[PDB]
Amino acid sequence: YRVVVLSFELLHAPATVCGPKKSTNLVKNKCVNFNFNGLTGTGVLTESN
Amino acid sequence: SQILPDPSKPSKRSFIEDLLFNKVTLADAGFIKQYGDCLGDIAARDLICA
Ligand SMILES: *[C@@H]1O[C@H](CO)[C@@H](O)[C@H](O)[C@H]1NC(C)=O
Repeated sequence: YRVVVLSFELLHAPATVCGPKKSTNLVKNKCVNFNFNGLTGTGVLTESN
Repeated sequence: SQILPDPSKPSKRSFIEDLLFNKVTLADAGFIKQYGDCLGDIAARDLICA
């Protein structure tokens, strides 16, 4: 039996192995349901210092 | 004069009452100070801190 096992860590910054989903542009200052490399949530994206 | 209200200020507190207000503070507080800081951050719009 040819056995191949996959191992990967989760919730980390260097996301160079990822899926085929299409990226969209930012809107800023709007209540949106964003997603960042699998990290998703509902909120408003603004600037920062 | 120390306990009577002061008409020289918009607040009607006395001098002793002003000292009492200045003594109690929320300097090292947690959620309360963070919630009160959103009311001082009214210059930035779209701040739904409720
Ligand atoms: C509410 O709107 C007024 C006028 O547009 C503004 O002066 C005030 O800072 C706003 N409050 C907040 C919490 O954004």
